[PDB]
Amino acid sequence: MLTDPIADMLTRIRNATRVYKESTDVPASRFKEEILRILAREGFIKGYERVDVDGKPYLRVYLKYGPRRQGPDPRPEQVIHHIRRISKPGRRVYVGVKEIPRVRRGLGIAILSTSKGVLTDREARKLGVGGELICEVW
Amino acid sequence: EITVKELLEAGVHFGHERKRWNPKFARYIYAERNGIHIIDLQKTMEELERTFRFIEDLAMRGGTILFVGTKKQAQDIVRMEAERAGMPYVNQRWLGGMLTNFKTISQRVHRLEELEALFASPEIEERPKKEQVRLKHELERLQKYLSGFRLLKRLPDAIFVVDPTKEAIAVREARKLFIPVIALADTDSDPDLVDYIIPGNDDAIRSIQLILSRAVDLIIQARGGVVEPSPSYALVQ
Amino acid sequence: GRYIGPVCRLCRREGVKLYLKGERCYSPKCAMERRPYPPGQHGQKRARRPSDYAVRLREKQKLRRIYGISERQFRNLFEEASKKKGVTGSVFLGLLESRLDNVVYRLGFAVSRRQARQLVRHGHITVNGRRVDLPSYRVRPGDEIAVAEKSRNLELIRQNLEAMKGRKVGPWLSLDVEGMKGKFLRLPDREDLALPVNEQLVIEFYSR
Amino acid sequence: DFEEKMILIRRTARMQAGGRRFRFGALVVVGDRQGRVGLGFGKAPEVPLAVQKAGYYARRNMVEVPLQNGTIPHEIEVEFGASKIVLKPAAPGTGVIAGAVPRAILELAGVTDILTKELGSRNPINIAYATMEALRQLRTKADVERLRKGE
RNA sequence: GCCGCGGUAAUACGGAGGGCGCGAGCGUUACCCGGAUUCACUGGGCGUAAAGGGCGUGUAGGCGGCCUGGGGCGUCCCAUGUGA
RNA sequence: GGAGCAAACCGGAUUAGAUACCCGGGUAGUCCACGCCCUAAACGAUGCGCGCUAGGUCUCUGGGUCUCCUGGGGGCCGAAGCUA
RNA sequence: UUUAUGUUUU
Ligand SMILES: [Mg+2]
Ligand SMILES: [Mg+2]
Ligand SMILES: [Mg+2]
Ligand SMILES: [Mg+2]
Ligand SMILES: [Mg+2]
Ligand SMILES: [Mg+2]
Ligand SMILES: [Mg+2]
Ligand SMILES: [Mg+2]
Ligand SMILES: [Mg+2]
Ligand SMILES: [Mg+2]
Ligand SMILES: [Mg+2]
Ligand SMILES: [Mg+2]
Ligand SMILES: [Mg+2]
Ligand SMILES: [Mg+2]
Ligand SMILES: [Mg+2]
Ligand SMILES: [Mg+2]
Ligand SMILES: [Mg+2]
Ligand SMILES: [Mg+2]
Ligand SMILES: [Mg+2]
Ligand SMILES: [Mg+2]
Ligand SMILES: [Mg+2]
Ligand SMILES: [Mg+2]
Ligand SMILES: [Mg+2]
Ligand SMILES: [Mg+2]
Ligand SMILES: [Mg+2]
Ligand SMILES: [Mg+2]
Ligand SMILES: [Mg+2]
Ligand SMILES: [Mg+2]
Ligand SMILES: [Mg+2]
Ligand SMILES: [Mg+2]
Ligand SMILES: [Mg+2]
Ligand SMILES: [Mg+2]
Ligand SMILES: [Mg+2]
Ligand SMILES: [Mg+2]
Ligand SMILES: [Mg+2]
Ligand SMILES: [Mg+2]
Ligand SMILES: [Mg+2]
Ligand SMILES: [Mg+2]
Ligand SMILES: [Mg+2]
Ligand SMILES: [Mg+2]
Ligand SMILES: [Mg+2]
Ligand SMILES: [Mg+2]
Ligand SMILES: [Mg+2]
Ligand SMILES: [Zn+2]
Repeated sequence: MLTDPIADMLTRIRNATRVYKESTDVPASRFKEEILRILAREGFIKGYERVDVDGKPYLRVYLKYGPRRQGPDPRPEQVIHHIRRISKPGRRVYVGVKEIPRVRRGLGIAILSTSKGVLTDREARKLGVGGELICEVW
Repeated sequence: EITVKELLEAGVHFGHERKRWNPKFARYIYAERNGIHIIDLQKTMEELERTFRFIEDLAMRGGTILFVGTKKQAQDIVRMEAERAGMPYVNQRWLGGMLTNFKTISQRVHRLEELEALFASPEIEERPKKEQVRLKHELERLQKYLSGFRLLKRLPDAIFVVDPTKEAIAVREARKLFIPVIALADTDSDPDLVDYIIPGNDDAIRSIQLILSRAVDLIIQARGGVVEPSPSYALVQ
Repeated sequence: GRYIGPVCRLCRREGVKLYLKGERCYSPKCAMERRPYPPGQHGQKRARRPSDYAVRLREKQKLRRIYGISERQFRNLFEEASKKKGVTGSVFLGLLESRLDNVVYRLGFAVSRRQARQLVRHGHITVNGRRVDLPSYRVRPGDEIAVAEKSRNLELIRQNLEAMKGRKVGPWLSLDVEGMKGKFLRLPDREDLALPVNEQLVIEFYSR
Repeated sequence: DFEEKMILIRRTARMQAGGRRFRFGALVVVGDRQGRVGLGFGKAPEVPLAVQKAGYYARRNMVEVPLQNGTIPHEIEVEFGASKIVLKPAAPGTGVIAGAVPRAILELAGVTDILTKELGSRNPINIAYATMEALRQLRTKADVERLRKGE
């Protein structure tokens, strides 16, 4: 069913990273890859590879975590601590170029879809465009 | 020399717990048959290898290992193998706090020395017929839980646990203190909180005597002069 | 307008000599020499661990009392400092210093901040050649402060100009003692001015 | 070297036949203003005694406070229980804006310039525990990249 | 003003001495915003705190899977007019 | 339509009183047809659809190359996470 | 199988 294909993805990722899983399968779309790209290019994921489950197209996403820690709760930090949908189907969110977000003072990325393609808070400010604002990650 | 083959690992060192598992134990598990999960012994190598690397490095800088198992299987194979190393150990019940509270539980060690002197001495017979039996009985059990803990009046940089689940207390006790934790862990528990992992049967004495035995050897070698086989087979099968 | 009546209750109260005085607060009394405790029936009783607000209040009042300024004005200047680009602690301190009545003290044409007040409102002062009687008046870099023409007599002036020799005036200030006059050279940088105050708190006060 | 300011002393009471037996508890902060802070909650039968373990426990739990020039690296929001603290960095020359609890902690840790608000439950005990966790979770441009590279 | 003070030792009432805050002003009353993420777009909720419709079927409305073109309505960019 | 039961009502007890509790009676109603009423602790006090996040065990019911696996239900205990 | 109740403020 899946009213939001994109949000569904970022949640499958969020949920795996929580359980520390090597990868997760996230049914495939062009625009979902273009976003899945920027996640490796900026280093939140090792990367993806197109694959097949039951003759059905998927994207396997390979998950990055931090080093084993010490003290109790000997569990890795997160490469993606935070991922959530900004503009969704229920309320769509478009920002002009002067209006683009600051995410985490610059410590993090804001993925945003524009006429020049899927760009990031910087890339878009550099091209000087803006567009629909997919989500935010740190 | 040090190592172990995968041949002597066959006494029965693969699997104990069937269906009783702790699924975080996936990586080290091979296949299920006849009940019990059979635990992969090739990884047990890659680990026993990397594990020993921390033990060998530790022993030759003069640091300590603290020995724990309370089971029926792992009891007598601790006392022996532990004294032969010269390391501390816990045989009977593991007193709560023994690490996060070393301070107050060790004040109970001093009382053990205070009881040893005064056994026969220029004091005792002057204390009435009641008190003697009393004090010596306080010595009896005192020596029981605290026999092997008596050594090492400072706290170690490692512990060695037979079943990481059977004392969960300990593993977390040390973990709270930054004290590294190494143990022999079957399907019972999760790799997770154990820092240096010995993925094999933690029951079936043949396995705990074999893996602890030649693991005590590796400690003497970084000290000096690894010695002839120490008591292992007693009532064994 | 400005506060009047007993000063030494303030020298004390605050618990640090602020020299609202003439040569006296220098003598072996600021009154704070004899009795280093707050005024009234209760001064000698054992103090209470003060409220976090109580500390910010006392600090603000200290600084404010030092310049002999009415709260009406004292806050005008704090809002100014805030609206102005800067570190907002020091811009406040500079703006205070830049008062005619404060300068005419710092330059020693008169001994007390209060003596330096009546001095201006009585016509005994001049800025850039002009008669100026308003104690609230600003001075920016470059201005020439001087005693007036008809005013160079009156033992009060030259009794206090004499005693100036041997004291080194402030880096932001300069004084030619023979010609009775000075120039406001620059804004009196934080370190340039050590008051007893922690100016931080004076800000943390007005944020309610 | 270390500084002790304490935000909370309070008397609780339990009940037994014939009266309310009291006991005391204390929130204490511990830090050098170089970026090292800690917090612990002591409880014992009298105020001074409980202020003691306050300090004791305080040093047993501490954190890096990766200042950049007296502010923090980035805006952070964290929730402990029902209580929530919003931490945003301000350019030097501002002030430290917070309530008693989030100030004492933040101010012993360095941090001359910061902006904050307490939301949800303003309970001081649970607001303090949420303020440490929102410092503890801070990260700089460095540990950011040491995180995501590969290798 | 809210919690509350006064029942023969009242820092809570009344006067006094003393102190704190402002000062040609200081208080009171009324009203607006603020604190109130307490109508929550930013920024809330609904097992037991106030809050899931007694359950269905379904009109409008709202939302909507994968691939590729066309238009460019939203959106975005630049320029310019106006924005007294 | 009416056997048993039973608001109301009558009687016996109880009690200071007993318009109740206990006992003996007892009429609507309980049942049927048709037509109304539209409430409820109508409760999992938990709206519906979809995807995603360890397992253990008991049970109902299909399919299986029927020591196990697989699907849809009903229960307990529990990972991560949530919760005052 | 008989019981019901306990003035106001501290
Ligand atoms: Mg400014
Ligand atoms: Mg304000
Ligand atoms: Mg909440
Ligand atoms: Mg609240
Ligand atoms: Mg409150
Ligand atoms: Mg009287
Ligand atoms: Mg009286
Ligand atoms: Mg009285
Ligand atoms: Mg009053
Ligand atoms: Mg009075
Ligand atoms: Mg008076
Ligand atoms: Mg008076
Ligand atoms: Mg008014
Ligand atoms: Mg909302
Ligand atoms: Mg609410
Ligand atoms: Mg809901
Ligand atoms: Mg309710
Ligand atoms: Mg319902
Ligand atoms: Mg409905
Ligand atoms: Mg209805
Ligand atoms: Mg429907
Ligand atoms: Mg429709
Ligand atoms: Mg579509
Ligand atoms: Mg549509
Ligand atoms: Mg199209
Ligand atoms: Mg224009
Ligand atoms: Mg009757
Ligand atoms: Mg009767
Ligand atoms: Mg009667
Ligand atoms: Mg009754
Ligand atoms: Mg009857
Ligand atoms: Mg009947
Ligand atoms: Mg009727
Ligand atoms: Mg309801
Ligand atoms: Mg449901
Ligand atoms: Mg519904
Ligand atoms: Mg079926
Ligand atoms: Mg069958
Ligand atoms: Mg089921
Ligand atoms: Mg449960
Ligand atoms: Mg849990
Ligand atoms: Mg009555
Ligand atoms: Mg009563
Ligand atoms: Zn004085």
